[PDB]
Amino acid sequence: VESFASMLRHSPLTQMGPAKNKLVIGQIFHIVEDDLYIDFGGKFHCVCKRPEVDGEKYQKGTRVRLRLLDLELTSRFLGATTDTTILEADAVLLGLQES
Amino acid sequence: PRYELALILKAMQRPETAAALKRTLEALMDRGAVVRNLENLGERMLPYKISAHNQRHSRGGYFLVDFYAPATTVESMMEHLSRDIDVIRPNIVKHPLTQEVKECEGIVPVPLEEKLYSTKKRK
Amino acid sequence: ANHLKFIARTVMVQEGNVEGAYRTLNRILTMDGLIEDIKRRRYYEKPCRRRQRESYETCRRIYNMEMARKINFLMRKNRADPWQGC
Amino acid sequence: SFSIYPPIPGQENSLRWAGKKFEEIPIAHIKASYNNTQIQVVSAAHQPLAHASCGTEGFRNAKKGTGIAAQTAGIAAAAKATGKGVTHVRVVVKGLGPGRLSAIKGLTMGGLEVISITDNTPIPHNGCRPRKARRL
Amino acid sequence: ATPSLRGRLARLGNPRRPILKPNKPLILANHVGERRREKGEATCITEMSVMMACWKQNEFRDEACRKEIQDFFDCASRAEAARKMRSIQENLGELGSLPPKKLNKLLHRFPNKPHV
RNA sequence: AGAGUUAAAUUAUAACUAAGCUGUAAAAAGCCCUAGUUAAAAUAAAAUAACCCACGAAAGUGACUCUAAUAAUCCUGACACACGAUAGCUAGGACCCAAACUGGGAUUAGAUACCCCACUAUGCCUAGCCCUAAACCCAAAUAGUUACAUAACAAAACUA
Ligand SMILES: [Mg+2]
Ligand SMILES: [Mg+2]
Ligand SMILES: [Mg+2]
Ligand SMILES: [Mg+2]
Ligand SMILES: [Mg+2]
Ligand SMILES: [Mg+2]
Ligand SMILES: [Mg+2]
Ligand SMILES: [Mg+2]
Ligand SMILES: [Mg+2]
Ligand SMILES: [Mg+2]
Ligand SMILES: [Mg+2]
Ligand SMILES: [Mg+2]
Ligand SMILES: [Mg+2]
Ligand SMILES: [Mg+2]
Ligand SMILES: [Mg+2]
Ligand SMILES: [Mg+2]
Ligand SMILES: [Mg+2]
Ligand SMILES: [Mg+2]
Ligand SMILES: [Mg+2]
Ligand SMILES: [Mg+2]
Ligand SMILES: [Mg+2]
Ligand SMILES: [Mg+2]
Ligand SMILES: [Mg+2]
Ligand SMILES: [Mg+2]
Ligand SMILES: [Mg+2]
Ligand SMILES: [Mg+2]
Ligand SMILES: [Mg+2]
Ligand SMILES: [Mg+2]
Ligand SMILES: [Mg+2]
Ligand SMILES: [Mg+2]
Ligand SMILES: [Mg+2]
Ligand SMILES: [Mg+2]
Ligand SMILES: [Mg+2]
Ligand SMILES: [Mg+2]
Ligand SMILES: [Mg+2]
Repeated sequence: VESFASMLRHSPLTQMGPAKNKLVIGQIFHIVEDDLYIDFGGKFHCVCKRPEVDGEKYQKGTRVRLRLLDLELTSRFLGATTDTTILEADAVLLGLQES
Repeated sequence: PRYELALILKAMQRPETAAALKRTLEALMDRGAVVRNLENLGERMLPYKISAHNQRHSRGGYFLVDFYAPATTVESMMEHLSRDIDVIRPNIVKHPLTQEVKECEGIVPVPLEEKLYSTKKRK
Repeated sequence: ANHLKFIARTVMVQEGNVEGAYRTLNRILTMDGLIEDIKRRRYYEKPCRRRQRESYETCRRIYNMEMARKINFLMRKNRADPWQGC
Repeated sequence: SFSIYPPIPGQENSLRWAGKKFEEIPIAHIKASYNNTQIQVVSAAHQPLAHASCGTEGFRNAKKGTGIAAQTAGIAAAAKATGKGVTHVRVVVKGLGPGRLSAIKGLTMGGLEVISITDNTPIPHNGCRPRKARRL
Repeated sequence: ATPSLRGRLARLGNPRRPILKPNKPLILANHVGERRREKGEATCITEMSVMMACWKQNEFRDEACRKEIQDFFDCASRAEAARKMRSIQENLGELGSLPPKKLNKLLHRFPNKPHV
């Protein structure tokens, strides 16, 4: 049997460490016209805008390259008890699942 | 070095200049001062025009005198400098190099302040 | 008055358009806070009545700063919504 | 890098208007007070060539406040000045009042050519105390 | 950056003495301030003045100067159409931000929490 | 707390120049020994920095420089001791500007007010008093805890 702590210690999400400027692989599970909703698998999906190069190449099911900025978007604001969640993470688009 | 003397002097020719400096450091060495160094910063056109000894000056020579002196003294030298006919403005500052450099470790980031207002379910 | 003249607060109009250059100078003074100071200093304002100003200004600046930030943070989610009419 | 505004008093800058140095170009003092405006156009040599006031232009106690009046004074001022043959003017506005802009425009529209605006408005570094505020 | 609120407010803990005395509690509100309607100036004043001078010199014969007059009406039409255009212009907003309706919905979607 | 110093502005007072200048919602009175410009001491007050939050027991303290200098191996404590904003009082200086009072001018039914214009005690220094404030952060000092817990509102609740 594996102890949970072990599963944690050896996971990729742990191995990655700090979120900033990480190079990640992600997948497009939903599309609105300019906006592509990308699960890179972390917790929350990020959002992207379809680039000018090869517009029609990015579709639902497509895989993508991401530069992960922040694992999720949050801050505390004036006179707030708890901080405020966007329920998304911040990422940038590089290229599409360059293979 | 302990004290620093910013001499703004009436712009003259070389001999007269030499005279002025010489007698200045003489006065200091008489009040008990140990002179380290003399730094001529040039003759500049002053940032603004300075009126002293019934003469309104545009330009001036700039000098820096580092020296050690006893506490009691500084007043005396200031007086004898103010009296002087060719000093276009005197001053004496604690020499910059006594003041320590305490390392900026950097910016200690200030977090938003919480628990200002009570928790109230208002509206 | 002891300083050399015409170096301070001086714009020189380019391509002969005056109105533009005046707008420019105005933007200078108002950027540095001099207009608010002239206007402040037409009459007097007593020390107490001044700290009140200061504090109201600074509170208000804090509020507007924060609210600005919050707005520009929630900006993303202005995007047209995916899940509509679920 | 074109038109850096503040030309230095050193001679490193050669730019001529009517073949004159920037030091030699006429200074038009504009004074904009809440109830008044007055322009005085003076030589680089400080010999007054033109004077126009909102009152000297025949407006009266209130109405002389307005920007209308300002441009009005500006025109005739630049008339008197043009009479003595000044092409170009570096302007300085003193005070902050209604007829700032209006009068400056008034010099141009009045056929007088403007190079520079500089604002000398007295700004106390906390010298003399102002008169008390009003309602109280 | 936002001005430090640490030690500013009068509170039981604080060893310092007060800096800010807020009139209204410092909390981000949910809604946002409604747009501020801008006021007008006197329109056309220039051409008005020029045409005045003209009649003064010309003893008020309107036939003597067509130019000042036609330019005057040019300004009047520019003014009226500027008013019509600033009436339909309400899509203006901030020109690069969003109208205060949008901000207010959006702000109700991620409200600020005082309580709990 | 001393001692020394002045950048901006302002004022005397001259040189020119124009007849106005000031002043409000609008005016009037007021001043033309006025106004703009160019010069320029004293006195007074210390833009920006400060979106900082330091120093003092508090009052208070933010132009510059130097001298002196910020009690207590640190619990509480008076009717005792020493201080204590402004205003005020006594004597002597200072007087740019402000300004109770007062005199003009408007406004008004009236206007002993709000607006305008002058000008004074007074703000300034040196020495001596007076000892009051919404002297309020209306929240005592010194150690603690975030357990228990919402009269209301405000700056959340409590031990010793
Ligand atoms: Mg609340
Ligand atoms: Mg001068
Ligand atoms: Mg400020
Ligand atoms: Mg100040
Ligand atoms: Mg009262
Ligand atoms: Mg303290
Ligand atoms: Mg206090
Ligand atoms: Mg309140
Ligand atoms: Mg003393
Ligand atoms: Mg001076
Ligand atoms: Mg003067
Ligand atoms: Mg004067
Ligand atoms: Mg008015
Ligand atoms: Mg009269
Ligand atoms: Mg400030
Ligand atoms: Mg403070
Ligand atoms: Mg101590
Ligand atoms: Mg004790
Ligand atoms: Mg007292
Ligand atoms: Mg007193
Ligand atoms: Mg007096
Ligand atoms: Mg005097
Ligand atoms: Mg007076
Ligand atoms: Mg009366
Ligand atoms: Mg009545
Ligand atoms: Mg009223
Ligand atoms: Mg007087
Ligand atoms: Mg005092
Ligand atoms: Mg107090
Ligand atoms: Mg209070
Ligand atoms: Mg009490
Ligand atoms: Mg006690
Ligand atoms: Mg104690
Ligand atoms: Mg407890
Ligand atoms: Mg209730």
